[PDB]
Amino acid sequence: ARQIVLASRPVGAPTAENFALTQSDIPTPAQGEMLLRSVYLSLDPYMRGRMSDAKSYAEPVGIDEVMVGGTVCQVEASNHAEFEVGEWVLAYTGWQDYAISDGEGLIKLGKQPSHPSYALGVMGMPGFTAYMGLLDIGQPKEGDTLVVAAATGAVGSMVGQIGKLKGCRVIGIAGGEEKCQFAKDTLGFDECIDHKAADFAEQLAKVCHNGIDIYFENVGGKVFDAVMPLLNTGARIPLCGLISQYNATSLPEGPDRMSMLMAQLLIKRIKMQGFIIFDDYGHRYGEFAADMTQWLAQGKIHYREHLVQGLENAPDAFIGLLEGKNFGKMVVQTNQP
Ligand SMILES: NC(=O)C1=CN([C@@H]2O[C@H](COP(=O)(O)OP(=O)(O)OC[C@H]3O[C@@H](n4cnc5c(N)ncnc54)[C@H](OP(=O)(O)O)[C@@H]3O)[C@@H](O)[C@H]2O)C=CC1
Repeated sequence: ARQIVLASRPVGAPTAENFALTQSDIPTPAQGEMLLRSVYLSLDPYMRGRMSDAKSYAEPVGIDEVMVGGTVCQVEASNHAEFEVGEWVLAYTGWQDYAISDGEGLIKLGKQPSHPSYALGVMGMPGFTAYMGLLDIGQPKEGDTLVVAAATGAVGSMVGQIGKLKGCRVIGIAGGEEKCQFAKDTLGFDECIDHKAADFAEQLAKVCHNGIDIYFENVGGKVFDAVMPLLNTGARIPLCGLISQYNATSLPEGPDRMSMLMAQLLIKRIKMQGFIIFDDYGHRYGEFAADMTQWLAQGKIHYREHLVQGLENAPDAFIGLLEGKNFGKMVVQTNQP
């Protein structure tokens, strides 16, 4: 197997120097285990945090160890378990060609699943994140105003479309005119505001004439600063991500606003709740899968995928992913099936 290992921990934004490409002898499938060969590899913003050694919900990637991530693989070794040579499976083998496994995969067998790569997006972790965060924490009611940034991304597009079918007025936030116009034309968003526009806060306040009832937080920073004075009484904030600060080297200057945010949550009676989808939500995944399969069949969910070819290109893609260079859920094709 070839491999993308972490050469050095990045300073600010990650560079191509922080990664390295290396071959390794990948055999020993053994008895009781299996050898998986990857076809697709997901790239996700959380991986940035895994490059830094700051105290976090998970262990950082060790120097010269494989970079982590969910993959869609095929079995190529006779598993002694209940999986055959050919069964497609959603695994977590990282940025490499081969790995050895023995639970807990998810059979998409195979070897003829319809859209196996969808297991990394709309039917996988990002769609599940959007589903759970919006429905269980945001708890949308008819007439609620829903605002989400990174609106054409893996999680944001799903948040917006689910909110639309749940009776929300959905205000998107994205970077650049093309993404906002795609969010309106194809994803069904009522509005979509360019956060790169100089008068972004004023545009947001203008289209949010009735306030914000749910803010699905994906970005933080300037976007949340513009959102705060528009929050309604009883608003809900599913705290999903804060990508605007993933490359931050220090805290912003100026006076400490922590007590200010706490006073706002108190005065406006707001629920702000962080969540990590990788926690045990096994009791909800079946409901999510049934609902999302139905909504996809009904034509209420458009899933945009950004497929880039070549595992050797996986670093650069990831870097671009952090700057909004992606259009949709970023996936790298590592091998032909
Ligand atoms: N809590 C959980 O368990 C999970 C959390 N997440 C979080 O959800 C968020 C998005 O996930 P995903 O949809 O996969 O990523 P995307 O597929 O949305 O791509 C990331 C997007 O972030 C946006 N972005 C990056 N920097 C900035 C910035 N400084 N200001 C505004 N927007 C920015 C860009 O969209 P644009 O071009 O519009 O700026 C970029 O395309 C991330 O924060 C991620 O960490 C993801 C999965 C699960």
